[PDB]
Parts: sequence; C-alpha cells; structure tokens
Amino acid sequence: HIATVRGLAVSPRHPYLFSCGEDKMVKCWDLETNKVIRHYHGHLSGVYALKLHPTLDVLVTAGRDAVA
RNA sequence: CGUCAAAGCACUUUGCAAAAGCUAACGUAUCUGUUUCUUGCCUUUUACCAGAAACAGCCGUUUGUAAGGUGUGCUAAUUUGACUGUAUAGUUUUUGUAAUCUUUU
Repeated sequence: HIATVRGLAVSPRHPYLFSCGEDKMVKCWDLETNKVIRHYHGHLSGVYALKLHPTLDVLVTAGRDAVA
C-alpha cells in the first residue's frame, strides 16, 4: 500500500487476506503464494470499512465516497 | 479372403459438447497483453531493455454427437463391427471291432 492500511479481513472459506486504505485500493493477498492477485477498482476516495460476507463469496467495503 | 450383424455410402456446411485419468509434443509451430516482483537505459508518463512467478487473450489441432448440403445408390453400393473360419471314408477323435450269447447278486 501507499497510505495507511485502514482495513483488513481474513476470509475463512478461502485462503485469502484482504486490505484497504486511504489509497482507494482494495486487495486480495493470496495466502498460499503471499502475493496480491486482485485489485477492486471503483472507489473514488479513501476506503475505511472492509468486511467479508459469510455465505455468498462477496466482499463489502465503504469509505468517504459516502457509499458502501 | 470367408462368414454373420449393423448401417444407405463417399465428400462436405453449421450448431453443441468435450481434449494429462499412470510424466507428457492437444500445436515436432509460436505471438501479444494484464498483475506482482526483481534488474537495465532514464527523468515527461506512455513507448521500451530482459529475467521470474500468477493469470489471461489470440492464431490453430483432434474427437464425439446433432442437423443439414453436393454426387451417387434406396430392383444396390459402401462402410463398420463381430466371429470357437477350411473339406480328411485307408492307423490318435465324425463313415464304427461291431454283433451276439450266458452265468453270478
């Protein structure tokens, strides 16, 4: 990251780890390889909330865009 | 070559499915891109240098199956499978040593 890693979230169902920040960046750190796989581009500004839905493979994040 | 069974037949157009099952060229061919890292040449970013790992596209190949098209036959031809497939009256099996009678329990 380039600016304070705000969020984090490990998923239990997949060996992934997530992160967020004041970069607009949302990442998918694969835990088996220990590198990033996916960016989730779309957020207009610094993201704070990072939380992983329990059933459905789905990811929720929110920040100052004033939107989840 | 011979029998039996199945089926139109050869050639072709599309659709739809698949293509490491026990280490192996689906392609004796071979190109671009994204991300993550490492080094080059550099300060405008792009455009690039040349290595890695992870993903992707693209140009092609094979198979099965479905419907079609052309030419030929449906009073035929071709394909496909399957099979415990040969002929011997003269000594080891399919051209007879068989026939017949009687006693014992």
